[PDB]
Amino acid sequence: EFIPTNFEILPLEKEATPYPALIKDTAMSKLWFKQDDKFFLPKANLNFEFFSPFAYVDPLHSNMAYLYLELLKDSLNEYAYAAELAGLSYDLQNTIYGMYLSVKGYNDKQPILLKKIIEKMATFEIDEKRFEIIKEAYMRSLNNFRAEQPHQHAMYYLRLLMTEVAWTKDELKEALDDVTLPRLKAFIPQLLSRLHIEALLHGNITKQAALGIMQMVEDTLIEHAHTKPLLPSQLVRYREVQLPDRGWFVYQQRNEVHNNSGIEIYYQTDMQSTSENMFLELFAQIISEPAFNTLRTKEQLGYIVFSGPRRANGIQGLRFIIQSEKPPHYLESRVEAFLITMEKSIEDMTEEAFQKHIQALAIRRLDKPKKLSAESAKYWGEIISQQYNFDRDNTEVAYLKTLTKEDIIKFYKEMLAVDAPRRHKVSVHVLAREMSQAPALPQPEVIQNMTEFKRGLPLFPLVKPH
Amino acid sequence: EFIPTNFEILPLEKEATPYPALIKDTAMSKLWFKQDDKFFLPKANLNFEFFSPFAYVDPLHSNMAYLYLELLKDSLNEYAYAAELAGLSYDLQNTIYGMYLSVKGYNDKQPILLKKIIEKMATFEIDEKRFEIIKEAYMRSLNNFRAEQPHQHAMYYLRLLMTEVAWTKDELKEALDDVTLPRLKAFIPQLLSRLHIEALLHGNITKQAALGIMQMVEDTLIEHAHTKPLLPSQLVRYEVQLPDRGWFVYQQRNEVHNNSGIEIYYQTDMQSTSENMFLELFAQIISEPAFNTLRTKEQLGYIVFSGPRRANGIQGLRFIIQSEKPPHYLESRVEAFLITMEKSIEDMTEEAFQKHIQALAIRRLDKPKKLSAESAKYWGEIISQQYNFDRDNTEVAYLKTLTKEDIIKFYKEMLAVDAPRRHKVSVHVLAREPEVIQNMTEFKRGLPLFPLVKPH
Repeated sequence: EFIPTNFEILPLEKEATPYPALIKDTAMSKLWFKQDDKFFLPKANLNFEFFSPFAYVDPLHSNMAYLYLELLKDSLNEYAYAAELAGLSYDLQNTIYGMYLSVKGYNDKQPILLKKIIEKMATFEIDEKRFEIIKEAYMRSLNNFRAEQPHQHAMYYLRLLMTEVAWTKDELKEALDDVTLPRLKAFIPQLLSRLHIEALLHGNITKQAALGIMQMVEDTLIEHAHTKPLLPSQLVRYREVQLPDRGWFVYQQRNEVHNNSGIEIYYQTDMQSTSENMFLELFAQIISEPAFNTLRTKEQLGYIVFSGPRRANGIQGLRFIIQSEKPPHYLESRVEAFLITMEKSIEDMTEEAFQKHIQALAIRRLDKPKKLSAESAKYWGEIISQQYNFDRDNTEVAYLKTLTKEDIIKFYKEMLAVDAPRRHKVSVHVLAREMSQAPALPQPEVIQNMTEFKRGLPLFPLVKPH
Repeated sequence: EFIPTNFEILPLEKEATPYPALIKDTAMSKLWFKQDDKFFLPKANLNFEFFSPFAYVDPLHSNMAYLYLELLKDSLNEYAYAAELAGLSYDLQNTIYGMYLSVKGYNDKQPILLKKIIEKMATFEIDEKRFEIIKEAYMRSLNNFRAEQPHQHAMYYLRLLMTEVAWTKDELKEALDDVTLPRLKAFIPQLLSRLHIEALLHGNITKQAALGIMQMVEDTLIEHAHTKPLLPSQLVRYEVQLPDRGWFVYQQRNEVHNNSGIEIYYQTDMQSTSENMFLELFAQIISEPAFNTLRTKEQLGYIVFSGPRRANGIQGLRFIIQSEKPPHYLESRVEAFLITMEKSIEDMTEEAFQKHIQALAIRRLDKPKKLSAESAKYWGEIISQQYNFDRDNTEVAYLKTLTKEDIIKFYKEMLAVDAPRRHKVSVHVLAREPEVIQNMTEFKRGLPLFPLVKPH
């Protein structure tokens, strides 16, 4: 049971800052917490950082850690049934950085069960049959994936063609052929040998108790396996690749089962600066309603048609989760027809189209939280991109006050055109199971050695900091 | 166990190429192969790299690999005194990519002896305390490493700020406390289950016998520890993007030596035939007026030197200068010599131009002397994966294309004070006692990176 009656709403201190602040920082600690204002709730929601370098280095050890988390969160759920049944949810989630931890819920037993979870995942024991059955279950799950939907597997190539490295399912499939339990079983404390944990906290709790809870969990883990602090010289992030400034490249993927031919486009404006956010979103909104009016509705190229944003490596962009049975080059020509449509529509965006358009994106943008976790996921998105300007949305409003009609001339010429000298266009064909003005397009290449493809190209700058 | 007896030399067959040829490539093996046409000597020298992803793992894994090879080469040396007594030598050396193997001497019984070497380093037992003495010895060595020369530490800067990532000696310092013997003793089969060996063979040697020898050796390797191959993207490579005009520097005061170190670096590019003769000719064309005035006339310190950088398949420009001076003061002197060459090259007429490009030619022009020197240049061809064995005549013919105006084109685009390709950067070292660089984290925080070189 563990006493949930301690629900008295804590009044905010003299330290009244409008956001979670870096209230505790050491070589191990980095602590972030503001409490409830719009809700005044007994719950609290929690967001927790894990990093290991080993979580990006091997398909073998990734499968290891993946199934490790599987049998692990599998285990204490027999305990945690009643507690989360007592309205105390939590999350263990694989990332490319490592795992992901997040806890939500009432202030019944939060530091206590918190500590129980920390100790439990800190020291855990393994059964060989349960090991091998979990192994075989996800083994049969692996080769299930080889026939996904073209838009789903297209999203896989989306996550695959926008990174530093991502190991394939074939990389995983040869890798499970040699897996033993003593291997990862010895490897796990080597796996967890050095970490930094950043803690995002929120709700009906105390600053000084949050300091003690942070010191608690770090001292607990040092007690377990003496996980030493990480290095700033090894906390690395990975970049998105630079095109040869007009070279747009593409390749094809003949599907096996589905006779629809998939294709999806992507672009690179710049970082989330003042200008480019509203550029991409407002542009996304002006390819929402007239394009939904025209291409999907008026042309009916196919059933699966999408047009929307795509944020990779802390860089936004523009995706089109569109699937039909067309010649994809012909469908590109349709796309180019839509680009000429937008060419005519630059001046044809009137005063009213602009005003309704900016106010609808503003209402899209402006939204107070309805949950204590609603803003927290978005804050977590700033966290995983290391941003922390929690009023950069106010900066977004200030730039939404700043776009002119002349800007989209400026945005089109060097960025959006075909003769665009700063053109960063991406497309990929995903072919089938069997598969009014034509501009002078430069013939793109075929992409065979993806290793040699992404081998020689540059990358993108990080932040002049805030 | 071995004496060389094959000295009746084997004549050169149908293969009419004068170079190391890639005759075999599997998922594990890749055999660039040559036979002897110059000197007809019964020695055969061997070159083998041991790439591993486990290279950049830790400063702990650095010392693992390092001290592993160290004691490892020390251990079989107890076996290898008959070979040392035979005068038939070898090499084991680490890389920031992995390890390196050389085998040298006569072509008779190198495969079988080599197989013994491979088998013993694969099946190797570990002594506890002997290792501890070695551990403490390299500990005291790293303790001594903080008291080394600023020019030696300047070359350490050359390996330092010119990568994607490295480890520091302080990182190396605390991690020696973390060393246990079962850690690496269990990490060796962790190590040896996946790494790479590219094969290079050269000598009075046949083809199919060499195929069988290399296949035998890798078969033994897979027999013991089952070394599974890599992905080609798993052979990835480590350099800092510039703003291309802004000049950057930091100081790191010395502890022991009272002299101050300084150097200004300039990356041009890859080793394109353009940038090769740019760098070489420009470096040597400033070298002799430097010998005229800065070294001889000024006499600031004795350790004053200028040279090129050739690493990562990437060119560079160095100035080995160690002397206790005020920093900006010596900066202004080097700047003054930049002005000196700016006028002096324009002052150099066609005569010294032609004699000096002839000097660079005869620098470049030298006949083979042994397999070792050509093989060292071959190894440089290997490590950046370029193999251009006939860039000699090519870069010479390119050298003929450079005029007095052509080098001015090389000046003002890149080397002017307002040049947009001003690749200017420095590192200060103080005594034993623009803008500033905040952090090395800030040094590698906000950056693009480079296109990579097409391999061969």
